[PDB]
This record gives sequence, C-alpha cells and structure tokens, in this order.
Amino acid sequence: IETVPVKLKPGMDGPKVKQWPLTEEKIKALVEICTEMEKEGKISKIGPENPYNTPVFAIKKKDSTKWRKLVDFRELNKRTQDFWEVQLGIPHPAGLKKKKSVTVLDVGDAYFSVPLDEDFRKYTAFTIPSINNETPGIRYQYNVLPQGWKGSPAIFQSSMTKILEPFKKQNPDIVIYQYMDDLYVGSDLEIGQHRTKIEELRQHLLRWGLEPPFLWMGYELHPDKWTVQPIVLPEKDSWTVNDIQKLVGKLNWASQIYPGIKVRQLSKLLRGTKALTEVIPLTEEAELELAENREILKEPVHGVYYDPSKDLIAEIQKQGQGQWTYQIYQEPFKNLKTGKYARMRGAHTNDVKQLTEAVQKITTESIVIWGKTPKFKLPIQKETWETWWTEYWQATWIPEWEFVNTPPLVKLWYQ
Amino acid sequence: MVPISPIETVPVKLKPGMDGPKVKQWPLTEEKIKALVEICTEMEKEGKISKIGPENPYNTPVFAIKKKDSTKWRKLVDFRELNKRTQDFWEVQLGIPHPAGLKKKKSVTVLDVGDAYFSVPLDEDFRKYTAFTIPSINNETPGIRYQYNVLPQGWKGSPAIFQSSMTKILEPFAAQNPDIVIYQYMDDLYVGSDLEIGQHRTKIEELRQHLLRWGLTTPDKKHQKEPPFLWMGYELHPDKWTVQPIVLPEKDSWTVNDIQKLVGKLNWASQIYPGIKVRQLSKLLRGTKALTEVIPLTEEAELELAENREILKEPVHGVYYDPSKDLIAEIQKQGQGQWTYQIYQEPFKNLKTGKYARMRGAHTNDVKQLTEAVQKITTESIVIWGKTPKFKLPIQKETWETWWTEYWQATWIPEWEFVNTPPLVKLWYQLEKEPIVGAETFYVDGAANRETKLGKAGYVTNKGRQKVVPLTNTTNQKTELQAIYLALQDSGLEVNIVTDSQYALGIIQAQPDKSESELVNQIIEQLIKKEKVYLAWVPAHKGIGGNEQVDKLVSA
Ligand SMILES: Cc1cc(/C=C/C#N)cc(C)c1Nc1ccnc(Nc2ccc(C#N)cc2)n1
Ligand SMILES: Oc1ccc(C(F)(F)F)cn1
Ligand SMILES: [Mg+2]
Repeated sequence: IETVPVKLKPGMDGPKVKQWPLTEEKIKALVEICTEMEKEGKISKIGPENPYNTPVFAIKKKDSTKWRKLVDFRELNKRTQDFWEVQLGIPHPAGLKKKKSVTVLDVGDAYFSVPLDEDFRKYTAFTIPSINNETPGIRYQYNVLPQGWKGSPAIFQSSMTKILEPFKKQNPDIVIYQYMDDLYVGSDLEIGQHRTKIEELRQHLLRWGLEPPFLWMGYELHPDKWTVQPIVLPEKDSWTVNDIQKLVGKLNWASQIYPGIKVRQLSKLLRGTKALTEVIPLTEEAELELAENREILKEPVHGVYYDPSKDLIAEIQKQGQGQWTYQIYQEPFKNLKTGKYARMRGAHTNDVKQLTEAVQKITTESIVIWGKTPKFKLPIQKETWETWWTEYWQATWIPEWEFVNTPPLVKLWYQ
Repeated sequence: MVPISPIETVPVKLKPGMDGPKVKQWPLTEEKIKALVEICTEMEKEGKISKIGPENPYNTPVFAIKKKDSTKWRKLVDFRELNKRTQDFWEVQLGIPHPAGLKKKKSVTVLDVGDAYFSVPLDEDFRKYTAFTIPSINNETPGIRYQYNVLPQGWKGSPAIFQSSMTKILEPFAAQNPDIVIYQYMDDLYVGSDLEIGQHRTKIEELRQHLLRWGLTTPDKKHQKEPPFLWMGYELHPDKWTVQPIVLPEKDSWTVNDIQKLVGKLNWASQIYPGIKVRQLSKLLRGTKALTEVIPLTEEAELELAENREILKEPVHGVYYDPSKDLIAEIQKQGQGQWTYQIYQEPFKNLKTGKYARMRGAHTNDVKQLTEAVQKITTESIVIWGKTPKFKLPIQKETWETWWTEYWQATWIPEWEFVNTPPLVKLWYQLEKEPIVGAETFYVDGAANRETKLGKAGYVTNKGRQKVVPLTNTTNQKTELQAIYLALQDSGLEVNIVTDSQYALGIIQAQPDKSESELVNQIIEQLIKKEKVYLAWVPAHKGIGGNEQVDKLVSA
C-alpha cells in the first residue's frame, strides 16, 4: 500500500523502444483491455512530456480464448536496478526439477494490488498504435506493479510469502517457486491429488484477492520424465566407406568433448581410394577402438558446472520431420542439458510455429532447473522470426535471442 | 461572458543537469528595434508574452528579418540554444498515414485552427527560460525584457504539446461521432465523412461549437484549400490518390548528386507506378560521395532510365482501402536481385505498388529473396491495413515444399497461391541425401602457400582417375573450391564428392544459385548440369583413405 523506492541503474535513461506493427485484432483487444484497466486505476493516460516507450502486444495463453496483454519489458528489465535490499536473492530450489508433477500458475494479476513508486511510473510508458497511424497512438503508464517487469515479483515477494504461509505449513513437501508472473508448484502426488492441491492453492489467492482472468489455468509439467541425449554410435553388421567416414567425423567432434576418443584404427580401414558405397569389414583393432569409444561416451562430461554469474546459451537445430534438437551450455563443449523434440503441436506445416514452441519449452525447462532464461541462437533469418514469433507466443515472459545465418556442421551429429 | 474550459498545461523540464540559456543579444539597427517594439507590443496585448523584471538571468537572441518584397519587418526569436537544453518529448507524427490505407470519403472539409495555437499556455515554471531582450535605442536605457506565456514557434516542445493538446480536445467529439474522421496537419483540421453534404456540414458546425468550449475560434469564411490536397508528396482525391507529378530531367551528363536525386524520385514513384527499377542507377553510387563528380552512364543504366521514362509517361492512380474485402499481393522477379509487387483488392485496381532489392551478401538464391520480399510486404501491410494480404507468387507449390522441408533453417510464408507468370522461381539443383551406388567417388583437396600465394587443387577417384592443377595468386579457401569444381568438370552425370573443406560445405549447404565469387558461380553451373550429386565431408589429417592421398598431392 506504501510504495517501495525504485531507481534505474546509474547513468542510464529509460527505455525508448519502438512499438512494432500490430494486427487489427490485437489493437482492438488491447483497446478494450486498457480501457478497463484505466477505469480500475491500474494505468493512466500520459502526456507528451514522457518520451519513454516499451512495446506491447497481445497473446492467447495455451488453451484459452481470451486475449492477454503482454508488455515486452526486456529493455526496462535490463536498465532497472537490481533488487537485493531485503534478500541477496531467492536461492533457486534444486528440488523443483525432481518432482513428478509441476503446475505453472499465472498469478500476475495479484501484482495489480500494489501501487508503483510515483517517480518510476513514467518508465513503464507504452503505446497502443492505430492502423496506418491515422489517429495518435494511445499513451499509458502504469500506476501499479506491471506484469512482466522483474521488479514486480521482487516488490510483491513479501506479500506472496504471507499469502502462501498457511498452504506451505499444511503441505511442507510442496515446492513453490516464483518466476516473473508464473508460480511453479511441484509435488510427488498422484495427478488427481495434485490437481486438487493446485485448486486449493488458487483459493488462497481468490480469498486474499477478495477477479483474476487467467488464475484458473494450469500448465502441467513432469520434469522427472525429462529426457536427455547422450552421444550414441551406430551398431551395424555392414559398414560402408561412407558409414565409416560419418563415424570418424562424429568421433572427431566428440573428442572435443570427451578426452580419450581415438579414430586411428577406424581411419586405417579406409586405406586406399574406395567407392563410398563399398562395404568394409571391421578389423579386430577397429572393433576394439570402437567399443572403447562407446564406453567413454557412457560417462558424464568432465568439469561441467553451472555458474549463476554466466549467461545460459541455448542452441537449436532443425532435424526435419518436425524434430528439433537443442543444447544448453555456458562454456563450449560443456553441455548442461541436451534434448530433442518431435511434437510440432498444430504446426506440421509451419517451421516457424514449431521453432517458437520449442523456444518456449526450452525456456520453461531452463526456469525450472536454474531459475533464469537462456540466450537463444536461433536457426532462422532475423526478418522471418521478427515478423511471426508474436503470432505463436503463449508465455508471459520473453527470452533473448540471436540468429544463426551459417549452417552448422554439428547438425549431423545430434541427428 | 461565456466561461471557457482552460487548456491543461504540460509540465516541462530541462534535460538533467542543464540550465537555461544565457545568450548575448547582439546589437540591432535603430530601424529594426522600432519594428520589434511595435510587434512585441501587439503580442503583449494579445497575451502571448509578458514583460519581466531584471532578476531573470536567462536570454535568447531576437532578430528582425525583412519579409521579402515588403516594408514590413518580422520578428524571429532564435531558440536553438534553449532547444539543445530542453527535454525530449513524445513525437506522434513520426509515422505518417499511407494513402493506400485511407478510406474513400464523399466529403472532406478543412478548418483553420491557427488561432487555437495561442490558447495553449506554456508551463508556468518553464516560461523564465524563454526570456529575450529588445535592445534599446543607442543602448542608453535597459533593454525591454519579455518572456513567453504560450508555445513559442521554433521551440522544441511546441509541435508535440500543440498536437497533444488538440487531440485531447478532439477525443470526445471523435468518440461520439464515429461516422467522421479527423486529422490534424500543421494549423488545419481535416474532417471527412460519407454523410450527405447536409449532415456533413452539420457535423462541422457541431465541431465548431465543440471547439468554442475552449474558446477556440475558426474562420467563418471557409478554407480555400479543397480536394485535391497536396500533402507529404501525394495528391489526395475523394476516391483516389497518387504521388505529386514525377518529372525526370533531361541531361547530357549526370552528376553524383543528380543520380541521388533521380533515384529518390524513382523510389518515391515506385509506390504506385508499377515496375520502376533502380539497381543499375544505384550501382553508379557505389562507394563514392563526391557530390560534384560526373559518372558516365553504363549502357545498362541508360536502358533502365529509358524504361522508367516510359513507365512515367502518363498518370497512374491508386484506390483507397475497402475493409470489407481481402487484400491481395502479387510479386514478380525482375532480375539482378530486383523484385516488384502490387497490392490490390479488385483486379486491375492497385491500392499501391512497391519493390524490393536483394540484400548485400556473398551468396544468395531466388527462393530466399522471394521469402524476404514476402516478409517485407507482410510487415508493410500490417502497418497500413492491420492484416496480412493473400499472396500470389511465381513459385510452384511443389517447389516451395521441397525447399522448406529440406532447408536447414526454419522458414515460413503465409497463405499464398501459385501464379503462372514467368520468370518462375525454381530450384536449380538439389544434393543427394545418400551416397550414389555406381557413381564414381571423387576425393578432392586443395592447398596454398600463405606467403607466395601458390597452391594446388585436384582429386583422386576410386577408378584411378586423378588430376592436380597448379595455381597462382590463390588461397587455401580458393583452392578448396577449385578442387570441387575440377571434380564436377571431370565426372559423369552422377558423382560422389568427398571434401574436408568446412568452408566449401558452409557455402554449398546454403544452396546458392548466384554468388559474388565467380568460382562459386562456376560450381553452381556445373551442379545444374548434373543428375545426381552427393557431397560428403570428412575431417582433415586423420588418415582417411583417399582424402589422405590427394591432400599429399596438393600440399606438395
Ligand atoms: C490522414 C488524413 C489526411 C488528410 C489530408 C491532409 C492534407 N492536406 C485528411 C484526412 C481526413 C486524413 N484522415 C483520414 C482517415 C481515414 N480515411 C481518410 N480518407 C481520405 C482522406 C482524404 C481524401 C481526400 N481528398 C479522401 C479520403 N482520411
Ligand atoms: O543576438 C545574438 C544573435 C546570435 C548570437 C550568437 F551567439 F549565436 F552568435 C548572439 N547574439
Ligand atoms: Mg588438405
């Protein structure tokens, strides 16, 4: 009810980010949402003495028909002070990734109950544009904690802990983790049980609230079943020259990750100048070297550690037929997680929708495991991505990304 | 009197840490001073400025300019210094409407709101910063000191504060009269509608009565400006639009600057004149920016200019947007990385046209360029009409599916249909996914000495065919490409090729059909002639048979 003082980082002005083009349907939806938010006092019109801006658009959360306003506070979040005043941070719970079920709740509506520091409001300015710029864009700023701003869960943290105390005391084995507008609630119960504890949890908020438009939803995960991708070599009875070349190629790449990989004896099978399709019998020396490489590849990678002060990097490869491979790392060749997807999810003919869904799932896994989002290296032209990703976005956060314009050879080895 | 509502003032600040201006007022002739005193006396009576004491330490210079061919002087308060120290504002006019997104209107009336501009007060706490001084006759008394009470012309914040103040006034009238449109440009309001002229003129009078609420008067003698409107380089008519006349000059010899001005006109014309081309003329601007240098026009530039004059021989007009109908966008390949498009709703009635140019880059192909043109048109269309048009593209559905299923990047094109108008975009080659049974296997390699630039390229095959070619003025990367070229030259219609060049595979896996490197272009021309080509990669210097042999031959 009293505002927490907030500042930007030293020597750093507010965001002045261009609003990108919006479709007619998205503009209509935002005009309706913001008219209501204005009546409720959450936002207020602003004048031309405010030159700041943050992009806004609208989405439809997974499995609903109602538009949700989404502000892209990525720039403001970079420029906002860090919040260590009461807590040097919320030590990430390592047990969350080990629960059998984790439901994600959109609790962002609760933030609207806390006023925003009067001196910081100007920096949350945004614009609803008009088609063809025929009328002046509608300019607003926030009077309360905005959804999507990193300072919102920080300022509301004291209030959230108090709301949840009765539920935590009564259910001590439940892991509850908050990231931005999301609440991740993990349990080891049978799903039927689980769904009922989640519904118990909703009521604590409804009770405190007395209506949140998306609090009823629930995104169910199962991190204990999350699959990884070790390096595996083919098992064949007939090896062509081409098969062996691909094998030696993959082993050469693996040797950057695993020390004791050897290809001497396997290369020695190719002695001469043979047709690619000619079958080569494996020598005993080559079979042994191959088996020893198999054994090496069953062990973890040496010297792999997570450092919370370094960026997480996510790379994605399109493998075809709706399949995607990805790796998360901080140092080259020190993968902290690898994976593979195959579920296009209503996108069997849209590469870009598939990639957008992959980005969201990888970000979700990254939030659960380490409590922050990775920086993506996306296999797509900037202009294509920039034009379309907002059409398929269903998360309330947005990660960072860069673009890969040269085809990686490593695609072959994660196949 | 009738009470009027005040216009809320916008609070204004100087940039952090800066103070107001303190500029010395030069001296002025006795003639100019007398003129300024009379002008400023009138302005003071009108409430625009007020005399101040000597405590105010700020000052901005004032000038007197002779309005040409007249005995009347005009005043100029030069706020350049204060503007550098005034905060940034929100500028609403950055994005201007495109005529192709407008709707047809039966009537459009213009209202002069020039006098309303001076009912907009300046933030009281900022006025001290606008102080200026009229020098005294012979400098024997103190100068007359004034400051502004209203938005000064030439001050940084006046355009934004004026527009935001008019918009705020107009919002309730627009919201409660959804059958009209209102647009402000300079000192004028433009009011359009589809109402019968009687109802339309009633709305206008109601708008005048609404503006009186704030004491804003509008001339009774209605505006002299009438359709067509000359606006931001366009002609706006009630039911059509075009660009203002495009006149390409005749000239025996062309200058850098002339070509820059010619291309600018051609770019401006390309938004309604179909098929404008500017590549060969823009090539003449490569690298150089000596505005007075003369450039000989290539024969290709003279044809392009000849074609453009033909296109511009007679007027073309666009139609306005009809929201009840779909948008269609049709694209054509023009050559040399140039693409042209038309956006229409009814056949043969374009809303607008445009063009797209290949991005600078080492290697490219038609499918990537078509995709990029689609992304540009989509984004432009969201801006103007708030929706994506349905595309008519010169590429076969089967070609597109082969492309995007096999391309290493994610790519997407929205709803579209094939239009069979040459030249069609196609795939010129496609590499095999598996080695080819029965086809000779070529193991290629090249190498060059970094100092003497001498190198070798060659191959060895499973049939015993071999070649090594000595090369001069070359590099490791050039010889690796040269080796692949030789294998393509010397093989039959089906061929397996084994390379250790990661560089060569990065290029070919990007599937170019045209390159800035003539060597890559030669490789492309050989690939197009083949039936089957499988390209295999192996790591260098690992004792791989075949690769090991030829590496030794070429690095010798
Ligand atoms: C942008 C704009 C510029 C001018 C003009 C500025 C100037 N000078 C006048 C108006 C009224 C507008 N605003 C809108 C909004 C929606 N449809 C239209 N259609 C429309 C406008 C003018 C004519 C005509 N003649 C025909 C149709 N205009
Ligand atoms: O009256 C003036 C006009 C211009 C200047 C300047 F400094 F800008 F040159 C000073 N005094
Ligand atoms: Mg070599």
